Amino acid sequence: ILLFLIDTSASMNQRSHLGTTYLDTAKGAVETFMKLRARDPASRGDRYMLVTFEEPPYAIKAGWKENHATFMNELKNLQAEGLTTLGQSLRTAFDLLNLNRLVTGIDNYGQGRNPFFLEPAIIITITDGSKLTTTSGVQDELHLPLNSPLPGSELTKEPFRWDQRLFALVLRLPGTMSVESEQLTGVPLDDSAITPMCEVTGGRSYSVCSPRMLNQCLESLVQKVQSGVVINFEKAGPDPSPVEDGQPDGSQPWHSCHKLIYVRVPIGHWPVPESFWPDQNSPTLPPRTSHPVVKFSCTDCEPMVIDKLPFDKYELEPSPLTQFILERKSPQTCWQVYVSNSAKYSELGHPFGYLKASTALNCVNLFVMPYNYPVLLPWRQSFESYLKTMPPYYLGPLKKAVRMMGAPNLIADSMEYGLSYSVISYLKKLSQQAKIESDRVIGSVGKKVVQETGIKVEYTGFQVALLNKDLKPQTFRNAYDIPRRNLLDHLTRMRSNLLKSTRRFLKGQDEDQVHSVPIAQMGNYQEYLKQVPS
Amino acid sequence: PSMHICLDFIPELIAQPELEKQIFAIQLLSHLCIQYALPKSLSVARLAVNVMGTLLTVLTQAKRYAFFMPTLPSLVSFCRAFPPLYEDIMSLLIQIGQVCASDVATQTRDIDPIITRLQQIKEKGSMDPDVQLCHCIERTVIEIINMSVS
Repeated sequence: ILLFLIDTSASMNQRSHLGTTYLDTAKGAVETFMKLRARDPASRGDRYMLVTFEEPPYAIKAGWKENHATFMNELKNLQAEGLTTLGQSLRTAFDLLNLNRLVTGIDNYGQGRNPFFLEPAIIITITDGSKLTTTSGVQDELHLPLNSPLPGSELTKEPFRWDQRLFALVLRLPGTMSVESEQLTGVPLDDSAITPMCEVTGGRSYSVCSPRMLNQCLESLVQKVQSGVVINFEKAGPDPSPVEDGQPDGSQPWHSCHKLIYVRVPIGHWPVPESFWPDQNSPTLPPRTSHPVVKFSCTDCEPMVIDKLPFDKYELEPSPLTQFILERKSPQTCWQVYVSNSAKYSELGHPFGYLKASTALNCVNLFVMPYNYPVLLPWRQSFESYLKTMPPYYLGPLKKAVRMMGAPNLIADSMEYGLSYSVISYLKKLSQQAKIESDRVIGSVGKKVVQETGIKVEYTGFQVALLNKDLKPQTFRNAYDIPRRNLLDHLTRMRSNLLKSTRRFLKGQDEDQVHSVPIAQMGNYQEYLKQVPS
Repeated sequence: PSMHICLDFIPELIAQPELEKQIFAIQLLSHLCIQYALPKSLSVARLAVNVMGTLLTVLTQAKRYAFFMPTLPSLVSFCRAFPPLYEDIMSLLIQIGQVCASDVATQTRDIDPIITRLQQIKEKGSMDPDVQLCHCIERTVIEIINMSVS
């Protein structure tokens, strides 16, 4: 799923050095991105959406239940007229991407946080350089407005989601020559108000300066689409305890890269449950975070973990692997990882996995382990006392693995909270109704706005008409659509047309055809008694 | 004598996206007001003055010239037929005049009608369209003054 955000604002009317405006260059770049992505044999399941800088009823051009034909037709007729309302457009796009999330089961907020339930989405937000306006002045903060929150959105406290990356294109093409071609293989950043918003999600922001640089950035962007598993790392709290082959001193601490969870839907178990201590009676649930604040500690702690535990291959995208490569990729050794923010009743973090590398030393495998592996792996009334340290709802998925061996547990203590189940079906129904109402009025514009609003300065109610583009005057049916110049000739033409008594008469003077004239479409409505047997 | 009924579709003729239809409607209403004097005629004339005043700020120079060249004698006849409209018309004229005062000073000209402010009317060729519009406004104001004074 790819949602292209093209502003089509009035500031996108300035002409480049090639002769076309920035909007035409953006549309051409989108078309070349389409034809480049079509090369990879994986573009048979994705869906394209379009978002412009227009009113909430008119911002979306093609959303759910819209094929490629209507999407291309809407992107073709894009007009650059309006202000640069970036915040409202980003909010509308994020709400559109989060319409079918509370109904299928993604981010249920009650049963862990399953990383194998993915809904990838990439935003391009092709906008102008700077100087965004909000009908009052020029702002320099880019704060997303919060006026009408969706039902069930206060449990994340952030507009974007687990898998929602945000790339940006500014299209800073000069007007005279664009002769800046010193650095060949180098794509700098835009350094604008959208740069922090993009970096928070996990995607960079390109700075287009030349058509060659545009082609380079488009060819570099097609290689950044996969399953979205974005997790945040922190150096705390080990004081860079990497004393293995050298001495530490770094910027590879707050790594917020993605992870490629390739399927073999995705197959996996043992998710990151949450970051708080869930109580048995809690009417209000604390809001989750889109990026989990999980921290790693550099300790050997028996990296050899061999068992019949179901295996996972959530591949990690190499972005800050320099710190690992400095220590020879940690051969035959790993380092634990633990989620912060009160992972248990009374403690600060519980190691639930590690980041052991592969034998090929190519990337990090991201070995996800159970909540507390070094205890259950090595019954004398031990498991009954051990199952009290883990979160309650967490007994859900692990028991499935126990199904591979037997079934000692039951549904006696399989209860998260009596108040968490309530006020959940109503929120899901409200979200479904909102998604249906949004998908219903998605393409039907029905503007019907043509007036001059004649002010005084039949009274207080007059309004002069405006020039209608698609008027289609009926010359043979309506007599008012016949001007004075070609009146007598048109009169004789109408007379001859009425006195001819032909078959299948029409009221159009000369209606040649539409913009498209297909050969197969016209040849299908015919009959040819021939087969060419010879 | 059956022309008064045309008033019943004079406003409908004004609300048209074509400037020629609006100009013809304004001229026809001007002639109907200089011929017939009725309260309905006064209301339609006031509506025409309003829609002409609101069209000054939504038309370009090339269209403003072509729309305000024929429609000034209409204002002259409106003043001749309806005294209470005088002020309004004057105000309107002033506005239009000031607009022309900003159109001539924009681009260089050949006659420079700005210094011609201290000139008098003399009883009774190819030039600039803005200068022609200024001269037409001045002439129509002169005719309105001569009609009201005499």
